[PDB]
Amino acid sequence: QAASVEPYSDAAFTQAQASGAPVLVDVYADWCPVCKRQERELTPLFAQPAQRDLRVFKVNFDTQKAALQQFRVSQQSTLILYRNGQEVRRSIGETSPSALSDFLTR
Repeated sequence: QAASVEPYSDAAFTQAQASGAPVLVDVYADWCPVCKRQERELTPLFAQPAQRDLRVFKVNFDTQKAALQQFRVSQQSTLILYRNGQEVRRSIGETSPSALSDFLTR
């Protein structure tokens, strides 16, 4: 009953949606422009009241290689929050109104 984060765990991304609970995904890189520029918005963008009851797993391109190599993902800024087994919102490539819009639905 206190958040829930998983360091690079593609196997969790599915378990989070198959549980019908609030879980958002956030990919990061060694030093990408997204994770480097988002580090400043990580405060307000993650200060929401629903950010406490909303799980967040941080996956790295070093672990999701099979994902970026299979889906051709040359960037770590994907986002997808499932609410009770339903896709709320999603956005890739730095923050955006479509990426945070998922927080309004937890």
